Amino acid sequence: REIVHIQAGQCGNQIGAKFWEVISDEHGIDPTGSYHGDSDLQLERINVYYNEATGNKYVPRAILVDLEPGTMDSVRSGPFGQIFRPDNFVFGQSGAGNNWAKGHYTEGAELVDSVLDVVRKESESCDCLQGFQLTHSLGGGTGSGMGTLLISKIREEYPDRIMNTFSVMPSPKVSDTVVEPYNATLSVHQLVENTDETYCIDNEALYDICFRTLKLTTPTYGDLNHLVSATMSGVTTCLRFPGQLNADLRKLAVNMVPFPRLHFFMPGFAPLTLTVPELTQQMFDSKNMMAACDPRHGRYLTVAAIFRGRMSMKEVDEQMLNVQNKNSSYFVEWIPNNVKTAVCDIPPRGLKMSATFIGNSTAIQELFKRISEQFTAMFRRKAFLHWYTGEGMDEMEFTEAESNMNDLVSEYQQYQDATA
Amino acid sequence: MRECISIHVGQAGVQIGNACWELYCLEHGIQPDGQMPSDKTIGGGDDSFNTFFSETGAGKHVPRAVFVDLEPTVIDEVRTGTYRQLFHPEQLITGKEDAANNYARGHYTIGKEIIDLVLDRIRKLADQCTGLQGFLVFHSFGGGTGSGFTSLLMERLSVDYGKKSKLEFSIYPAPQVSTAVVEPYNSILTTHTTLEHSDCAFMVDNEAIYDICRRNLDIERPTYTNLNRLISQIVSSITASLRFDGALNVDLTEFQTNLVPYPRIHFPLATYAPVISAEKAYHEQLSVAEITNACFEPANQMVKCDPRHGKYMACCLLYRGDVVPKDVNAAIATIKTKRSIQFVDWCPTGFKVGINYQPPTVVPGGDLAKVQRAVCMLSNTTAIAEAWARLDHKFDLMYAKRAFVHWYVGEGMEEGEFSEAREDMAALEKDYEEVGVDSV
Amino acid sequence: IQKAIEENNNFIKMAKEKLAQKMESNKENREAHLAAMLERLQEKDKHAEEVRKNKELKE
Ligand SMILES: C/C=C/[C@H](O)[C@H](C(=O)OC)[C@@H]1C\C=C/C=C/C=C/c2nc(co2)C(=O)O[C@H]([C@@H](C(=O)OC)[C@@H](O)/C=C/C)C\C=C/C=C/C=C/c2nc(co2)C(=O)O1
Ligand SMILES: Nc1nc2c(ncn2[C@@H]2O[C@H](COP(=O)(O)OP(=O)(O)OP(=O)(O)O)[C@@H](O)[C@H]2O)c(=O)[nH]1
Ligand SMILES: Nc1nc2c(ncn2[C@@H]2O[C@H](COP(=O)(O)OP(=O)(O)O)[C@@H](O)[C@H]2O)c(=O)[nH]1
Ligand SMILES: [Ca+2]
Ligand SMILES: [Mg+2]
Ligand SMILES: [Mg+2]
Repeated sequence: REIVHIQAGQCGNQIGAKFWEVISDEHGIDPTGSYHGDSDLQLERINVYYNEATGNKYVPRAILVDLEPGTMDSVRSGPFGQIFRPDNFVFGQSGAGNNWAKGHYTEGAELVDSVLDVVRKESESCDCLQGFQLTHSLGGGTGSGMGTLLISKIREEYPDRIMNTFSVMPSPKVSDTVVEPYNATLSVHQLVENTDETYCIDNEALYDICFRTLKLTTPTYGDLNHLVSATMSGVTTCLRFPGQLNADLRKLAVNMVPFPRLHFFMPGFAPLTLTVPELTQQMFDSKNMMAACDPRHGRYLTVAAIFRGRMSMKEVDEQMLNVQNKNSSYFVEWIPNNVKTAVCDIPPRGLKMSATFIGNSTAIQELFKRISEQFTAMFRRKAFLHWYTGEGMDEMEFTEAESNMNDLVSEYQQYQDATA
Repeated sequence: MRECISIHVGQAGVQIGNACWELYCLEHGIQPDGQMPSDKTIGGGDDSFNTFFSETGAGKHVPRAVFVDLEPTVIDEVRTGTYRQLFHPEQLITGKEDAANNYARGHYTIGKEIIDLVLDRIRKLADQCTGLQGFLVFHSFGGGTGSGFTSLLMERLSVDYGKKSKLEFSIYPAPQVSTAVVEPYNSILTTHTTLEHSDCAFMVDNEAIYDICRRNLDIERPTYTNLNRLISQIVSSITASLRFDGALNVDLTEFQTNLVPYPRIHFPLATYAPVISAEKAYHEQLSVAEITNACFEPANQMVKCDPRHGKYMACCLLYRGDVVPKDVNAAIATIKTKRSIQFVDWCPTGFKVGINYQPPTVVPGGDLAKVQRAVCMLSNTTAIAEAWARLDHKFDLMYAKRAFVHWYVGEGMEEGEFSEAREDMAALEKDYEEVGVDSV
Repeated sequence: IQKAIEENNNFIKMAKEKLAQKMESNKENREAHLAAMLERLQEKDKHAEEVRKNKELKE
């Protein structure tokens, strides 16, 4: 069961690089692709993310994409820059300029076919292809625009495969670019229709965690990515190690997605820098959510919890039952036993034990309402639309994305108000 | 003759197959390489253990079994495990992509790609039988393979083998060890589809086994290995009449005549005793009367329900070990006067008894103490309908909102199959109500 | 004994026919779901062509 990784744009390649650094360390892979670990559990499911080559080399099954070379040139100079496959680098020169239309319809449409060639090359050699996981942002041009274009074109050639995306939501607290509410809404319009599961990485939640919790005066992108890499490692633990629960992308989607459009998850992590009760309590706390949403303002449809480290599984079972009973009001009654828990003995780097939270909560509408509020403020006065219509789009397409995202919030509220 | 073929489907069925055949080998003195020194007839035989084991010219005793899973992880462990020499490679059949806890993929999308090969391999085993008696199908309700593929296979077996008997060992889902939210869906779908193709089904409630392992064996968090080793003892008690022979031995089909009063009422409740740890069995010997009385304690049942609040349609006691009828009759007479044993008015109230003198066996390094005498009670009680009720309620909660239904429709199924399957379950619940009402 | 043979044969027949009906209806439904999925994606390509064409005309 192989997974094909794709990172597009500045944000996508930066968080994608960190993701490969963290899991390569967990699986005992060095920047040269060699294994120097001490446990056979690091290699049992190494084929999910790594291809084996000559000399027992493990090459990440990753595809690096961007409309400008600078961000990807830094990756090749990074710690594990030499571990990636050189032919899997597909970059242009014109760039996107934070223009969704350029990435989706114009400049990215020219580069998309050269990316598909690398996808087919990697996918053809898969013994049993699971699907694809994409890392990108929704507030840029390449990651938001060309990233959503690649999803549609890939789904056309692999309609029976799972499409997973690590989407980074824009926040004015981190980026001052003003056309980001446009790029995010246009991307969400595409993600609702062509992805099976999407992790919402909200930069507003990352900033608030770094500032309020971690006590950081000026959070750098490296600080935010430290939370992203730790989160991405947790939500993929069930895929990378021998496990019973949510061991692959399809079984995860079956347990997490009760309705096809409601596939936007709320990630959480603990500890943010300790006993099992504390881990369980912090894990369900709004201050530990990587999406700026309060779960107590909505109801959980489905939840996946991953505990890592050496601990008492009897205690984990008792505490997970305890939090569901003391917070029953926030779990929909019409989906019995909607909280599944997995335990991996191998903790992350530098931690005795951790906990990763994957929630499908109707409160995620708070995130889509924030972007919708920022969107309509500019669209009702038709501001900055010439950058998009100049590339060929029309106002009709902007209104469709607005209504489709407003429908998503209405549906999240619909099942929040539903009763048994 | 009277051979029985075992089919193990999915992770649950396969991993329980490992426990059962390991236990079988220990009971008959068969080594992991299949050699059986006590068997003096080389290359063949008509002994009682030949109902479950075939013999090669080289003296290997080969299980009459097929293992099927739509992914290779679980069966690969058998191909490289301790008893790997026990099975011919063609008995272990694997795919590449599993059913993802989706009945539709197990019955249709993925299952249809391997169903012909499985039937072909089953045919090879049937051709070795001089008088095939029937099949034993091990599977879960919750998994996409255990539910979807098993239903497809049961349908095909009815076509290729007519009304030849087919018995099920079904793993009823429990939240402590379940791995999918849609297990109620897969349960109702497979029960509806297999109802007319099964002659007798022994349900095993994982929560019941989970509680027994925690309560009686002091296991804080039981694993599948803990549960399966207990399940194998119940399976062994049920099949002991087929694998051994004795004067007081009573064939399983003879119990089956008493257990199934109507075709759809073929779900016996199993209760096993004694389940005790070595530390508590030391210097404590449990008599016939004590283990028999434990059969009427609801905490020892394979399915959680209250037979005190139902009516009996049959009661069978399968003893094994140091047991004589005198002790059995006395224990039963004492129980009749101190238990809530109410029979329906159209059934005789006698208890059917079988005894297999072969003592119980334990897997080395296990949690179960080795005892001199054990018993499995097979009773047909209306109370088992409670298991259908709890499961049907979970189905109704999700299906009222059509939660997760798109995963099944996307694989080619229709809502009509959900409503049709649920209606059959409603009729089944009504069937168990009707059989308990007094006659005019 | 003729009745027992006929009933067993009719059971085998009904089962064989019931199954072939389900497997064919399932095949058509799944293919139809995939064909609709591709048709929608193919309409996004037609729209993308019109968008690039619409840009060519403005200039
Ligand atoms: C002149 C102003 C002087 C001010 O006193 C002062 C300053 O500057 O001195 C120090 C402040 C400095 C404080 C904060 C900066 C904020 C930036 C915001 C920014 N937003 C975009 C670009 O910068 C954007 O969104 O531009 C798009 C292009 C792009 O994104 O590529 C770069 C295009 O390609 C994408 C098309 C879809 C085209 C579409 C719309 C552009 C709107 C202009 C916003 C703006 N605000 C200031 C300056 O400009 C400002 O307030 O500045
Ligand atoms: N008692 C017992 N139950 C098991 C075992 N393995 C899985 N289960 C139960 O079976 C259900 C899940 O079905 P599985 O058998 O694992 O899935 P499957 O049959 O392989 O089907 P797919 O994997 O979806 O293709 C859950 O309710 C589990 O609790 C086991 O070894 N013993
Ligand atoms: N967390 C995080 N967010 C980033 C990073 N780089 C850019 N972003 C976000 O991405 C958005 C801009 O998109 P960007 O990736 O730079 O444009 P692209 O190159 O066209 O994909 C902004 O809202 C940024 O907050 C990063 O390294 N980490
Ligand atoms: Ca012999
Ligand atoms: Mg940028
Ligand atoms: Mg399986």
